[PDB]
Amino acid sequence: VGNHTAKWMQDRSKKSPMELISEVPPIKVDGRIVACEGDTNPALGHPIEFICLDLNEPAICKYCGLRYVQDHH
Amino acid sequence: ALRRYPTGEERCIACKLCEAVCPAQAITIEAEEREDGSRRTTRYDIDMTKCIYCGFCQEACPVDAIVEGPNFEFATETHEELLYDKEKLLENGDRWETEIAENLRSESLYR
Amino acid sequence: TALNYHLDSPDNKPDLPWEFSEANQSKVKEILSYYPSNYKQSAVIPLLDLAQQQNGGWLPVSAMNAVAKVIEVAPIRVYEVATFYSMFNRAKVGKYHLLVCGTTPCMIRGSRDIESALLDHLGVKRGEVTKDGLFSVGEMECMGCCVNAPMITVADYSNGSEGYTYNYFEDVTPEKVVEIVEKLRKGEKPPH
Amino acid sequence: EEHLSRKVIIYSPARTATQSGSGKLGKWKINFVSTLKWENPLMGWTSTGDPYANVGDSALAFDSEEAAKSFAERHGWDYKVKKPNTPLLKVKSYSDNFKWKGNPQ
Amino acid sequence: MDNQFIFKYSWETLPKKWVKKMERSEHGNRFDTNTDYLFQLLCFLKLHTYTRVQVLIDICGVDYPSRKRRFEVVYNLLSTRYNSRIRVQTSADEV
Amino acid sequence: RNPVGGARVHFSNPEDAIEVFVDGYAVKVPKGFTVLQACEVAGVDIPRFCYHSRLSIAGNCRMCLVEVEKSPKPVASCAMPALPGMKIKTDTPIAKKAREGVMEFLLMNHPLDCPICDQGGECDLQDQSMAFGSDRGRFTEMKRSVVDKNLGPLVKTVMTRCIQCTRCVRFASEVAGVQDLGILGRGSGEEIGTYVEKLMTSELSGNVIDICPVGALTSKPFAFKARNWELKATETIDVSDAVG
Amino acid sequence: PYDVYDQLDFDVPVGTRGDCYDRYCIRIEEMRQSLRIIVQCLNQMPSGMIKADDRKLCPPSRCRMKLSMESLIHHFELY
Amino acid sequence: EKTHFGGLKDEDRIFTNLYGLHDPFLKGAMKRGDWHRTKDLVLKGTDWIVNEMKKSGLRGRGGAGFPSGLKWSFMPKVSDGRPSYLVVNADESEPGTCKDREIMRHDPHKLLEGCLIAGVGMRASAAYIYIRGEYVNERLNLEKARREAYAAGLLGKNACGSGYDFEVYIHFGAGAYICGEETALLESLEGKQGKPRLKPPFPANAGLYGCPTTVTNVETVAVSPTILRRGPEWFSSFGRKNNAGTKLFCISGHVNKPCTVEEEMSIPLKELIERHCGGVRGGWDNLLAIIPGGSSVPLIPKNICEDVLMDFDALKAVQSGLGTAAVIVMDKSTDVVDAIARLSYFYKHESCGQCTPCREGTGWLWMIMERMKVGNAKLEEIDMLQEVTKQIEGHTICALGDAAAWPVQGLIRHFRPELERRIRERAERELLQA
Ligand SMILES: Cc1cc2nc3c(=O)[nH]c(=O)nc-3n(C[C@H](O)[C@H](O)[C@H](O)COP(=O)(O)O)c2cc1C
Ligand code: SF4
Ligand code: SF4
Ligand code: SF4
Ligand code: SF4
Ligand code: SF4
Ligand code: FES
Ligand code: FES
Ligand SMILES: [Zn+2]
Repeated sequence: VGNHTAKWMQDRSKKSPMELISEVPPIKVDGRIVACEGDTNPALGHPIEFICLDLNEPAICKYCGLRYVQDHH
Repeated sequence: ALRRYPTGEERCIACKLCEAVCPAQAITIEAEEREDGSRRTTRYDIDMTKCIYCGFCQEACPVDAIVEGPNFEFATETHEELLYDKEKLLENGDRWETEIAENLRSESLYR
Repeated sequence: TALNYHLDSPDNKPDLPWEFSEANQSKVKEILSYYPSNYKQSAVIPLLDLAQQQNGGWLPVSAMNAVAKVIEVAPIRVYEVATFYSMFNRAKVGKYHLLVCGTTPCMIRGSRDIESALLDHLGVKRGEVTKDGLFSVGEMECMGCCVNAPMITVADYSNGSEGYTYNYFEDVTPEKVVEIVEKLRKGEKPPH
Repeated sequence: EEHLSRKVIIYSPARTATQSGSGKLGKWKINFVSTLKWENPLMGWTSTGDPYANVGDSALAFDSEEAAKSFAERHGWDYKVKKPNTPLLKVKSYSDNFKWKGNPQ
Repeated sequence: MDNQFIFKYSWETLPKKWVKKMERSEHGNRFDTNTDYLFQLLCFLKLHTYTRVQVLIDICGVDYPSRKRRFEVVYNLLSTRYNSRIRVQTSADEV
Repeated sequence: RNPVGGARVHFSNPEDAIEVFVDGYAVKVPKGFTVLQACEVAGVDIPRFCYHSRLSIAGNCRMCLVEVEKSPKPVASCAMPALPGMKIKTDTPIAKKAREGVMEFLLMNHPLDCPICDQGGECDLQDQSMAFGSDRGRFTEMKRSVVDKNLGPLVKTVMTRCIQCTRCVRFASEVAGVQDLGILGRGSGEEIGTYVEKLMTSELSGNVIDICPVGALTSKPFAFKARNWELKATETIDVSDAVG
Repeated sequence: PYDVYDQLDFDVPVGTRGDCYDRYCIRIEEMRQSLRIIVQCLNQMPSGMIKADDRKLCPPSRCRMKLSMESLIHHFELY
Repeated sequence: EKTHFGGLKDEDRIFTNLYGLHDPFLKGAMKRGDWHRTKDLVLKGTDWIVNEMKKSGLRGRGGAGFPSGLKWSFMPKVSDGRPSYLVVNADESEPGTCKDREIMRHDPHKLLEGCLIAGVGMRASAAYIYIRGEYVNERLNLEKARREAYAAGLLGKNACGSGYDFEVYIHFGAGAYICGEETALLESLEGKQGKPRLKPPFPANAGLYGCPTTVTNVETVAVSPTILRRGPEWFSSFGRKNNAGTKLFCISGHVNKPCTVEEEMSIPLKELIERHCGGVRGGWDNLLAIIPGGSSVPLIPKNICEDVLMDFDALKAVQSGLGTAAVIVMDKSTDVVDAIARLSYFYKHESCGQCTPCREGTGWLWMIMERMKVGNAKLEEIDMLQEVTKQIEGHTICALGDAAAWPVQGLIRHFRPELERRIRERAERELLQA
């Protein structure tokens, strides 16, 4: 739907990767920091990324787009 | 084939390592920041007629985004159809994901 | 939940006016007189300490901007000071600020036995002011050798800058710390 | 014949601005000013019809200005030499960060 | 017949004007000759009893555009009799 | 020996020159030059992160440590004034091991995002890790993480990569003439920022992209568009004004 | 010799006539000797690493590149 | 005497009000001998005050133990236009130390007189006293004494009638341990963050406001007038050679009676612990380790504590230091591994963050020490922990980076089998349970 996706995606039957990643709700974390590997098996994921959750907005993993939020505060 | 995460997000982050290492210069990439801030490609092309099927791109990729799949039966009647674009490669990954993931699990103990 | 950046809030935003009160400009002048007139930045710590006393024990961003104007520096230089030193509170605290949970020299003598009792009585968690805005609990700056640990610190901002005190109380037990908070509520200064 | 009369520039590439290391300077290259490229109208790939599109940066290098100049005139290329800019090493002191402002004026 | 013997023996027995440079290294013994002596030096190496350099492995050029004699012609040679290899090089220009 | 980068040295008077030894070799430098500058004159490239020739000396990254004769400790060459008779060693086991240790500390909390970092391929940290501290990584604990800050439409921020070199802070106060960037906090949790929300309004603000040695401060409109190795460099001049 | 050839047994067949028929027989015998070497290599095959461990030209394992900063930098440079 | 040291008698104590049983203010101070013939001392000149300081062998009381007389002589002899400043370090945030607080609590005029005496000996025009921000009562106590001195003509223009103009100003911090460092103190006094400077320049050449400056401890300053009145030879009579004078000690921890006391230099540690503090709790037999002075020196095991003397030189010879002479005593019941991991948190928390090895190394040492507390580590990780301390030591801007590595190095040097036992036990439990 966006201009970035329209450059390569000429098929409107399915949802774009941008919309698909926006649909998965943020993952709630007990703590201010979370490590994302992108896979249950770290060797099959992306390089480990440590994400700070100090902001109120959901924090995005810069590799896979998963979002994390603080569970309590 | 280009792969995705189980959420549907593309694995490729436009690092251009595969493009730099490709001995045949068969890969052409363009990229920019997506509307949500993500680092993603807007163009990913592989000239299947320049490619030498070496697997160097698969070795260079840090997120297991580009892979050489098990398919070998894709002869075409035109030169044009062998100029693979991003959408075609992502289609290949969708079609062959279950076999690719199985091979990656088996081969993970060696690389 | 101390953070090294500022998020705007109705009671904490630059547009809120903040000056030093007229009774406090006399104290400001003598502070500035201790240093050469072209080295006024030297007074940032006593002026921030004075500003925090006047504002009831905490430093809103408008207060840091006011101190920056007094010494004629960019406010980022004042922000650097306020975030570097642990005696400056950048979030609201109660009229009486209680400091518990000491460091290495005291916990050998069982310091971590007073904190849980204090939150239990106040019915709050750490860092949060009570509903009447009287009491808040924060981390304690530790001094001495803690021969008489457990120990707590009480900072009194109930009466602006002319009634400010910063005292250490020895032999504090789960039953003495309750007595301390009661006289603080009643207005009687607890002994030390 | 036709490619021997093109104008070139003999120059020493300067240090990049994104890195503080100096381990690429001292090199001398012949710029062929190959600036005729376009887009292929099937994929948009960068097309070019100039044989000297990339040889000046990939393979042709010279360790000195004189070596670069002699090769160009033997081949018949009309060249212009651009001298490289060099930094001036100036006296710096860590003590200057604490200089006394002087008597209050 | 190691690379030490060939280096030392060649210095004693070869005509002095034939060789300009001699390098002994694990990357290969290497004689740099002048263009007018290349033929005679190779004939000496082939026919002499203590060298017997009978096999010419290959001849290759190298381009050095920064040099007044840009081309370097490298002769790789083998002695099956003594199980040793020798490199002889010379420089040349476009004319 | 040729000075590093062909750097020119100007002498006010030949009498105002001192003699120093860099790895044995003898060099003549003006009085007031630092040990690092004497190394540059002697054609020796000393790794550095916090030092910039156009900014005040900071001496905080500790990557420029060299061995000086009769000195009990490794010396920060960027800050120490060179002296007559000084014997400077830059490749002895003390200097090499000091660089290895500092590099290990620098990469301790650095994020693993070279593939998504625009500095990749033109990164001082990558190169000096390749060259000086070629030490396999042994840090297995949890890295620290930092939230990103909004500095306007020109400077993109990823502060996990920041190595606290304070080059940007010093540029803002000494070159840009606008004091908006500072270093907030204390310890390993210190953060470069403006504290209050505000954008970099100086007309020279884009230069913090060049001086930041890591991908912490990058060009927002250029973000992810290309890698440095695929770019052709043309040396020209600007026509936006009459400065050239 | 190179690699482990000096620790292996094999014979070197040579001709006596220098004709096409000799070279045919030599290639047959070389195939027999090649079989001999393979059998010895199979039985003498030791365990251990199959890449050199100097982290200058050897790619790191996929697991370390995704876990260690130094390995990711090395992987970036090598490719 | 020359053979044994200790038992400092009551007529040889410089701080006669250490226990605070008498009035600390001006009237009580002159009765005790303060502000006595101060005009005569100033009229002797700077070269005599410096010379008598050198003969007294007074050493730096802030921890480094530098000869105070030589340090004062570093100051310029002729003013080049810039004024000279004396800065008094009352910023004692070191754990387990309160000697400077007691001096300001009960003997503020000794400090004030020392400021005037030290100022003359450095040709200084103004003194700044930097007090720890948490000493709010102590600061107000010194301020009351400072008004008493100004009102009586002892300070300010024409101090004590001597013709010497000297200003005394009081400044305070805001809760940072690093501000005790001399250059970090100067940065804080200028209104900046408490980040230590590199050396050179040295403060004697470019210190506060870039002017010649001497940063000295409260104890060093407060003893200078008494050294002048009673003479240096009396001062150097106490203690061994090169370790002369008296010292304020404060013993804490697992002793029968913790106390702060003034004793001779070079007094044996054991004698100080048993004779002054009633001995180690549970007998000298129950002793795991002693930290001699403050948390910035490595601990020493029970065998070393048997014969070591409390001076700068003796404690250096056993890979320790006198520091602030704050004695922390640990008996056999203490978890020494937990004790060191606690100190590692203190140094990680107190790092100013300026330089790379301290900013990142201190937190790495703390994380490892937290893992070694419960044995969640490998045996080989003890060697790595030693190597991490060596990467921090000697590569930092200031000495906090060194002070962070020393307690970890001492733990490995003296208690490695205790570490290994925890790791083996943890792996032993891991095998059986799962
Ligand atoms: C981290 C650190 C903290 C220090 N704290 C103090 C202190 O609280 N009081 C003090 O007198 N010296 C302290 N010092 C030592 C000072 O840097 C300096 O040596 C001292 O003020 C000089 O005083 P002196 O010569 O009288 O001993 C500290 C040093 C460091 C590295
Ligand atoms: S297999 Fe990959 S790396 Fe090899 S030529 Fe084809 S596209 Fe390039
Ligand atoms: S396919 Fe892999 S290597 Fe190629 S650009 Fe995408 S992430 Fe990088
Ligand atoms: S700054 Fe970027 S390219 Fe350099 S090491 Fe860090 S992540 Fe990699
Ligand atoms: S953002 Fe870049 S320039 Fe600024 S302190 Fe961090 S690493 Fe240095
Ligand atoms: S050693 Fe620690 S306290 Fe000292 S300057 Fe460096 S980071 Fe700051
Ligand atoms: S509990 Fe001991 S200093 Fe706070
Ligand atoms: S370059 Fe010298 S310490 Fe950073
Ligand atoms: Zn992820």
